[PDB]
Amino acid sequence: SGFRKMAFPSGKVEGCMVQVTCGTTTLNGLWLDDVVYCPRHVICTSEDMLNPNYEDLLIRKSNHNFLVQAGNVQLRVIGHSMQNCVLKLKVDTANPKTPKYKFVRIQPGQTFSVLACYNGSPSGVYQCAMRPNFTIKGSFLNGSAGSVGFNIDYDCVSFCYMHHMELPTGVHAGTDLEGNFYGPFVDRQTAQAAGTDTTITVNVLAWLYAAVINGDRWFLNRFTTTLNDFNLVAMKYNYEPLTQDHVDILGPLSAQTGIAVLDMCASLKELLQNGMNGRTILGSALLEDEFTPFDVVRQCSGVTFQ
Amino acid sequence: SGFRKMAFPSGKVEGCMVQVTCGTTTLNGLWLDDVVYCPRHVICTSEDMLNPNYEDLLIRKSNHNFLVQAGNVQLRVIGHSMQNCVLKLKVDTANPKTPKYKFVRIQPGQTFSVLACYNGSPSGVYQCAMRPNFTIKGSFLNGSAGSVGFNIDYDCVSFCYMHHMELPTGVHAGTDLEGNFYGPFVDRQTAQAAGTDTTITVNVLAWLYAAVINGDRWFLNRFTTTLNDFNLVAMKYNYEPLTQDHVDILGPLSAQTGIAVLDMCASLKELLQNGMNGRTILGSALLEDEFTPFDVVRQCSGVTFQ
Repeated sequence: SGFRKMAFPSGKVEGCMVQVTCGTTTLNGLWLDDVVYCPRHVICTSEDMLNPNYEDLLIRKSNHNFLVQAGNVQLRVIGHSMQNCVLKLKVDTANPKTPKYKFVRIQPGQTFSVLACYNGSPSGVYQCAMRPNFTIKGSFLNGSAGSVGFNIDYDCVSFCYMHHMELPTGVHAGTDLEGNFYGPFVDRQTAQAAGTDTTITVNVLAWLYAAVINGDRWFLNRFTTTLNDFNLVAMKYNYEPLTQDHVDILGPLSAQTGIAVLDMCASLKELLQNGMNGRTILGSALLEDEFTPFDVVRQCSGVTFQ
Repeated sequence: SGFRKMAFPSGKVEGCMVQVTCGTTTLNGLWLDDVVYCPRHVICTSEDMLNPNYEDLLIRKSNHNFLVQAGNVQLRVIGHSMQNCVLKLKVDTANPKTPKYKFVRIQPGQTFSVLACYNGSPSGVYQCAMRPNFTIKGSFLNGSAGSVGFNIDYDCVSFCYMHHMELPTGVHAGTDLEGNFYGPFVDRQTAQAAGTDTTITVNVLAWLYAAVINGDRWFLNRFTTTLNDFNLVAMKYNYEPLTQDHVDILGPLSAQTGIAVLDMCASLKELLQNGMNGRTILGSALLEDEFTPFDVVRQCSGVTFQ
């Protein structure tokens, strides 16, 4: 028993972290097979960030300008190319520690683990959610770019995020492993602002099901609702709309607990309109939106009577 | 910027997890050098589990009764002995993945990362605190016994916890790596109950310093306080008394932020008496006590590990 924000074991990803240096700029790279992936702003100086012409800066650099280090070993760069906002450095050696992996682009609301790194070395691991405004509420300092977000499926590592930068509100922006930013952000020093952040409704519902499994049922009511009706109320409280794919995803929890998804939507609707009145849910005064239905399922391990 | 419950990278510990089977009982073991450490209740059956005579059960078992597996490889057990509540199985092979390690006994208030395992395989990693009542508020299911807790400093893994069981309130009990339980608990099915839990004051102060570093400063006040005056208020809110050793421990953060410890104590005193009035600290409506002063330094300075 017990629920916790759990990250995946980081071992498979730690064996892929390298340090990439270009001039005086150092950040983290990801060594998979004979390729090192890293943010393209490694080729920039502080002055270049004001409006960098990346094609032009890359053209002026050669393989010898990249210093890739994997511990006390230098990796010889054989080729280099840019794919969107990521730099790919072909090295002469294939990483012997390369796990089974794939690159995936995640949707807002989905979670992943972050292995925060500095100088090619891991500092810590934590669980994050991709926000509806395409930012992440992470913990990153200068030198953390190149750090990746991932999930593990059996023994396959799915890389879904590479860190690039921090927005003025203290949230983080990055790309998938194909170099494409999540959201409307650019790797240029300009005034950028994240859109209005919204609550991940499907995860609040999953968390209300976790509370029901753990014995917290004060918020439950004998009422039901209709999908569009709920979405109109939720929209007013800055909650994301609940799609039919979200309802399908909540199916296993709904079946186990015997509480239909739309009955839980009516309980959430009452909570939004009346508040919690000093009461808590799972030892929390606020509704949690970074705990997915999958986490609730795998941590409960309950049976579904039919 | 940002502040998260951050676990240590688990890679070094993943290379030490093995599966230990004795009869029909299977749990996790810790393979360091030529020794496998695991809870002694692996030698028990469901019937033994009420009031087991461990000495007698161990006496009636031989090395051939233990099946130790490290992936698709069986490890030969050469010897076996009991040290308090842990079984030590000497194997014929030294773990080639043994990191630099030491066994430590931690104090209440201290945090560590838990690598939750099932059948010798890591499932997830999270950060825990040893509560003042010697329980941990973890996330464990049947088969998680033998999962360990650890901290890292420089390149040395300090193992401080091995999981054994769950108490009737849903909290968890375990031992240090010398087999001694944290708290007044025993490894059998008897009436056991955790004592009254309290808030780890020195950790709440460490977390208020983390908030200040991240620019969340609304709670700061012009008032200062005396130590006994603070303890007289904190005691009423079920907070642990702040000792002079705690003030000394908060010294580096106090110097790093320019805010005296007793100045922060007066801010906490106001927060306890008036509440947060709808405001949050580091996105939290409740005061967090599972970050020590070094957990804050480690994260906000970007300390990395081997």
